[PDB]
Amino acid sequence: MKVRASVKKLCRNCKIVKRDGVIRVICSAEPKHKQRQG
Amino acid sequence: ALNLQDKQAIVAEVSEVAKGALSAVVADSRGVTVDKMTELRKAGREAGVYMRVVRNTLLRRAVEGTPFECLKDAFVGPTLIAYSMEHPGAAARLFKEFAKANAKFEVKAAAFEGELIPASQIDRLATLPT
Amino acid sequence: MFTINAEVRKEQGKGASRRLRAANKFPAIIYGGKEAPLAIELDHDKVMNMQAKAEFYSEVLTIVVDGKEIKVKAQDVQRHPYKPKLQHIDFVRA
Amino acid sequence: MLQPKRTKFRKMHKGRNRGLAQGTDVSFGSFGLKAVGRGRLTARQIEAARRAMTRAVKRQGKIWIRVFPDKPITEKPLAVRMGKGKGNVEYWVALIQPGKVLYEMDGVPEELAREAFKLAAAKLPIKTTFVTKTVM
Amino acid sequence: QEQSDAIRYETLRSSGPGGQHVNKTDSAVRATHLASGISVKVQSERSQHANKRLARLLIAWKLEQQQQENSAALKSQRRMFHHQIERGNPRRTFTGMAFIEG
Amino acid sequence: SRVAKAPVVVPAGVDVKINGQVITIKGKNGELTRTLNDAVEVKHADNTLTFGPRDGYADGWAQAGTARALLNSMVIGVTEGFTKKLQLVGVGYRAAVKGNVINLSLGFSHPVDHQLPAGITAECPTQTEIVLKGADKQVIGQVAADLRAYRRPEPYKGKGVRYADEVVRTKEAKK
Amino acid sequence: QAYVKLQVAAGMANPSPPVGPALGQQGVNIMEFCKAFNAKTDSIEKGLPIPVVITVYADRSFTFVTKTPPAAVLLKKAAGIKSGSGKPNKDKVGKISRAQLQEIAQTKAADMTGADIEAMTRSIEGTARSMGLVV
RNA sequence: AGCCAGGAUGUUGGCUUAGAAGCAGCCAUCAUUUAAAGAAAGCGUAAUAGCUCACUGGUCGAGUCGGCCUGCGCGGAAGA
RNA sequence: CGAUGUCGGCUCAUCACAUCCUGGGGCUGAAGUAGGUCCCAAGGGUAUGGCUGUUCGCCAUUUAAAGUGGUACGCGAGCUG
Ligand SMILES: [Mg+2]
Ligand SMILES: [Mg+2]
Ligand SMILES: [Mg+2]
Ligand SMILES: [Mg+2]
Ligand SMILES: [Mg+2]
Ligand SMILES: [Mg+2]
Ligand SMILES: [Mg+2]
Ligand SMILES: [Mg+2]
Ligand SMILES: [Mg+2]
Ligand SMILES: [Mg+2]
Ligand SMILES: [Mg+2]
Ligand SMILES: [Mg+2]
Ligand SMILES: [Mg+2]
Ligand SMILES: [Mg+2]
Ligand SMILES: [Mg+2]
Ligand SMILES: [Mg+2]
Ligand SMILES: [Mg+2]
Ligand SMILES: [Mg+2]
Ligand SMILES: [Mg+2]
Ligand SMILES: [Mg+2]
Ligand SMILES: [Mg+2]
Ligand SMILES: [Mg+2]
Ligand SMILES: [Mg+2]
Ligand SMILES: [Mg+2]
Ligand SMILES: [Zn+2]
Repeated sequence: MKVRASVKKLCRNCKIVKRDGVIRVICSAEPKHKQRQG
Repeated sequence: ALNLQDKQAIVAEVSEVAKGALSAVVADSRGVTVDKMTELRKAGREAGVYMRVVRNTLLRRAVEGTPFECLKDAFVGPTLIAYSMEHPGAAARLFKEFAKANAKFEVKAAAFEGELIPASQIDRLATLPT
Repeated sequence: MFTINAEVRKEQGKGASRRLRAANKFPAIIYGGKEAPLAIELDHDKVMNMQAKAEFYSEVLTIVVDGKEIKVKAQDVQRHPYKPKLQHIDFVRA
Repeated sequence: MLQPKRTKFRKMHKGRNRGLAQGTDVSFGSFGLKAVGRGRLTARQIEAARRAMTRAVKRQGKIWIRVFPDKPITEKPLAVRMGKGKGNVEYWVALIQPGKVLYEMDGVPEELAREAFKLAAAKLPIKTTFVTKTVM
Repeated sequence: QEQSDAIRYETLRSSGPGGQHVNKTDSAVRATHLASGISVKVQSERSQHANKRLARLLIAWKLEQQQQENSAALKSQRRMFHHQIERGNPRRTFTGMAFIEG
Repeated sequence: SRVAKAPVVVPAGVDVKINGQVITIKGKNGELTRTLNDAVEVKHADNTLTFGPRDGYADGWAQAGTARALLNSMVIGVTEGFTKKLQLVGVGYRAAVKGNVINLSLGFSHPVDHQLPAGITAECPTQTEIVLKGADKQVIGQVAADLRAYRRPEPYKGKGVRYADEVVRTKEAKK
Repeated sequence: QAYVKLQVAAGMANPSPPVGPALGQQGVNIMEFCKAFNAKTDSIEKGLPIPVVITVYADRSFTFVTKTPPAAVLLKKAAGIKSGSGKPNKDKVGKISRAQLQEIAQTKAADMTGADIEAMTRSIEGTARSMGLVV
């Protein structure tokens, strides 16, 4: 998990999802792209 | 494709159906690239590149085009039945070539109507000029 | 052809022009020729869409004000300093 | 790091930075980076943005810097009382009003200019926006 | 190799205080060059900031010496080469006034 | 919305019983009862169920789509049900069933003994594979997730309890 | 089924180095392919690469049908050179001619899927142009 | 948007490399069968081999897409 | 400024969390072992000595760890000096 203030799509497969009031990036292709805004 | 290119394509098919009387039908549910390339090579070695495999048989594309002439093709729109026109020669021999195409490893999806150019039935007409 | 619907400005000045620009309009003026200048108010969105075109500043424009067509050309435009907005337009009678 | 070659005076009053800017239209290039916000750009910041955008455009096309840092900014050294004269000039700033075109660029496509100006704007303290040449 | 400028500062109280405000204030600056092994402690000024600046200069100066003893040991090695040359078994032999062979 | 548009057909021998927000579907496989959010209007039209928003509910359409999907899954479950197929990977890994308890040997120092809920039944065609069947899609998915959580497939050899459909991305230890 | 074209100039029997394990990935041997290759190269001149289809069927009896020699080496023989071009557009290596190009395209017509050989002659024209050979 | 297919011919482009075959790098970055296919976007190899992608056609059958200006919110946000 | 006694030590603490250990977890250029980094988490725990008035630091040897800070840089109507 990357915990950042600026969470971005890092490739095609990253998806922005708002879970429990938190913006998150979930990537099927690349676990390194998993992001969590915080 | 924007409407203009669609209009040129529809004019092209209307011109081709006007120019050539005979044609054949084909539906590629399990139509392999091998058999498709063979049907192309067939047309090429017989004559020029005018012969195509064009898959333009929509309910509003070929069905819109046919009211010019061969209005009987309007009913054919349903269930994805394609066309292959044939300009020169009286009753060319490429009707039966699709019969062999279906015979050799195809799921039999085309169903070979033959569109009754001589106003015949759907069953194969093996009689042709020789 | 661009046709721009306009009204004659009832009141003029700094506060009145602020009020127009707040109410999604903007001032403009037609001058040129022996006719006295005409101060008009324009709908901002319509004219912004029009002037997005490059020929807005080249062709001849028709402003319809009080049911009267006037042939003009966009002489100068005042743009908002940092917004995609128009503050004022000069039309010269064509 | 831009800086006046000479200045008629060495130090300058703090002044104020009210009002809207003057260089508001894209004048030299095809695309411009305009200041929406208000503030002062240091010579270092201007240099950093120029480097970022130059590297983004791959040293292709042309870039104008429409702001020049001409106001010297003084600082007192650490651990010094409040009197004892004005502090030493440490850097130079350009006062920026909303609407000021900061950089201009052309010879590149509009998307490449947008990307270059985005990277450049990341290096600036004031909020900016992308603008294009307008006929009139 | 020119070891990078990666100085690390730690500001503490000063040794040999002399006074209440001194006993309590933290004004000495101990500087450390990372991946070098050079640690200095400057407290020869009233305030933290002057000590920190002197500490920067002193880290620079201690790396300058480290350079100097390094180059000086190379000097010594190079002269010592002049005394370890066996005037015998030749790697290569040249003859005549024109070095005619190899 | 667009999911809520499509009505859910109820095949032969599928007793639907709507009651306010509570729907009980009954089939040859089993019976499933589920209460829906108040925002959902559900009606049975002679062979089908249709869903829509109730007036005065902001997220009516999204709730309706959720309800449509849930009831369609309930239909599928009561008629033919759902099956999940796990299959263990790794030497020494195996599974067995004793009535309603899956005994797992996953390289642990203790026996792993997963109890099942009421509706789920498991079987092992082989030692490696666990095929579990049930009526409720959520429950079967949850049980499969629990078993896979016992030993999540590792990235270096794919070793662990995995879904058969799942593709385990494999990482290489770079030296 | 595993119809893959990986061979070298026919002059090398048992071309183990250039190809190696690829030709022997499955239970196929190294000897059957070479004997079939030489059996065919009896009927043609030696030294040219020859592509062949390879159906590795279960009964250990593979069906192979060959193609024409590569147009790459054929245009190399046409140019009478070995190295085609590097950094092509700046400096021109050699010059090549439409009619002999048509002579090239006419003979390989049977294998290539082209009826009007003019199209394939344009194709070989573009090939030579990229090859560094302006016609 | 999902779902079915193709995604090819020259060509395995030539070098320098240890070998380079779309994917090590340099450059050319073209032409053909053309519904369509990049001398190759990614994944894959020792090099291949091999899997998606671009695009394209098929089914379905009403909206869909991302830019702009804006109101109000969200994260950024740790202290005795 | 008609007095709010300073450093360090001792004794006794208490809180914060920006967590040193122990606990949970994500990513890893994470095979394992051992790491790196980030997230959660303050329940408990969290060296003895040599030198120096020292805090610190260096060193010796430990420890799961030898946390970082606030508390009048906590604590002299509690001690030392
Ligand atoms: Mg939660
Ligand atoms: Mg954080
Ligand atoms: Mg006023
Ligand atoms: Mg003033
Ligand atoms: Mg000014
Ligand atoms: Mg004194
Ligand atoms: Mg003090
Ligand atoms: Mg689609
Ligand atoms: Mg906020
Ligand atoms: Mg006092
Ligand atoms: Mg008193
Ligand atoms: Mg925390
Ligand atoms: Mg970790
Ligand atoms: Mg504690
Ligand atoms: Mg506590
Ligand atoms: Mg607590
Ligand atoms: Mg408790
Ligand atoms: Mg303090
Ligand atoms: Mg104290
Ligand atoms: Mg304390
Ligand atoms: Mg006290
Ligand atoms: Mg004391
Ligand atoms: Mg007291
Ligand atoms: Mg004393
Ligand atoms: Zn991603």
